[PDB]
Amino acid sequence: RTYLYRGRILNLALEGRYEIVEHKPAVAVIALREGRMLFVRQMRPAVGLAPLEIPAGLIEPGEDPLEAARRELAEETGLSGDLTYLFSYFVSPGFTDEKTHVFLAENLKEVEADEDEAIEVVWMRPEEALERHQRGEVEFSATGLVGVLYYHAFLRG
Amino acid sequence: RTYLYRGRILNLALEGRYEIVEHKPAVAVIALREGRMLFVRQMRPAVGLAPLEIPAGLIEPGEDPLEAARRELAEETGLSGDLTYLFSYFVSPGFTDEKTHVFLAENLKEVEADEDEAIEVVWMRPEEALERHQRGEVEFSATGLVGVLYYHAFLRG
Ligand SMILES: Nc1ncnc2c1ncn2[C@@H]1O[C@H](COP(=O)(O)OP(=O)(O)OC[C@H]2O[C@H](O)[C@H](O)[C@@H]2O)[C@@H](O)[C@H]1O
Ligand SMILES: Nc1ncnc2c1ncn2[C@@H]1O[C@H](COP(=O)(O)OP(=O)(O)OC[C@H]2O[C@H](O)[C@H](O)[C@@H]2O)[C@@H](O)[C@H]1O
Repeated sequence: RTYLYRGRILNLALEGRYEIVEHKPAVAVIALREGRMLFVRQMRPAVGLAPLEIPAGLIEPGEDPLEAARRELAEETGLSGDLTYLFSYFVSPGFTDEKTHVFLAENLKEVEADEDEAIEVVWMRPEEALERHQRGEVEFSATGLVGVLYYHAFLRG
Repeated sequence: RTYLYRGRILNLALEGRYEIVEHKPAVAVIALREGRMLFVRQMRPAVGLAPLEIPAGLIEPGEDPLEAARRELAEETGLSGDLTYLFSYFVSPGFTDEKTHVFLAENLKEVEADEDEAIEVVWMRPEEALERHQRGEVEFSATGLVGVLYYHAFLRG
């Protein structure tokens, strides 16, 4: 593996014929409350739009997935809760090693009453999010879709 | 946006402080038959392992998502069917613009009876795939997890 670029959140490498993008692991948090799922939106320069995502972030040096999940939920929404590890997935194993760990957040509590408004909190019924996407009103990130699908599969009971 | 690298399947660009990876759009096909979902595995150099995925590929010049989905299913399994567009998602909007279009494949038929064995066809019950992942026996790609979650949510009926 030869390196063409070493950066902030990623490294571009070449492994023979394969173009590989090394990337820090990430976490995502699925939170449901009274029928509404906690979605978030922020302008994403990579796509030039703000897709419907769920609280997510990169794992910091020294912390594990669980700790990153707790911190992410807190920084984005000022909330904490009972977190349970659900599953993990490689975002696109064909070119990047980015791995995402997904957690479920229950019994949410306020720990902080973001002042910069960098992240838009969008509480919405998953059925409504799916409906809007099917209509072409909003785009989904992998985490947003996973949250929607996970809800319909196991959280209606 | 300034370019640091222009390659085969991706381009590495810099947009101020943001590191952006431009990538060709992709498709994924969810196929269920008698309780089993059509999963596939292939060694992925980016991760050094073969995660559990569903038939997927990059859209070729001149074709749309539907055509790419049909071709991908055919090349990987020698099968064709009634395809229905389900939804789309950005694999990781924080750094890449890769967008994946997901389709459902029904009433599968054999059109070709891959000789190189580059892709391993793994027919498996989604409940079993989820179980194995929870046990740490196999890793999921975003497409594999989406297929599993989609099944549990809408295909058990
Ligand atoms: N990292 C890479 N760099 C250069 N060429 C590559 C790479 N990965 C695959 N290829 C080449 O591109 C061609 C195939 O692209 P697609 O087969 O159509 O396939 P694929 O890699 O299967 O899947 C697309 C989607 O699923 C995965 O999540 C992947 O990350 C992508 O988003 C192949 O001949 C192969 O030679
Ligand atoms: N493309 C980028 N290049 C450089 N720095 C970036 C980029 N995107 C975000 N950052 C910086 O990295 C820091 C934050 O990383 P995380 O906030 O933790 O966040 P995030 O981008 O939200 O989400 C992680 C996961 O969700 C998305 O699918 C994303 O693609 C990633 O997989 C921020 O201060 C921001 O300045």
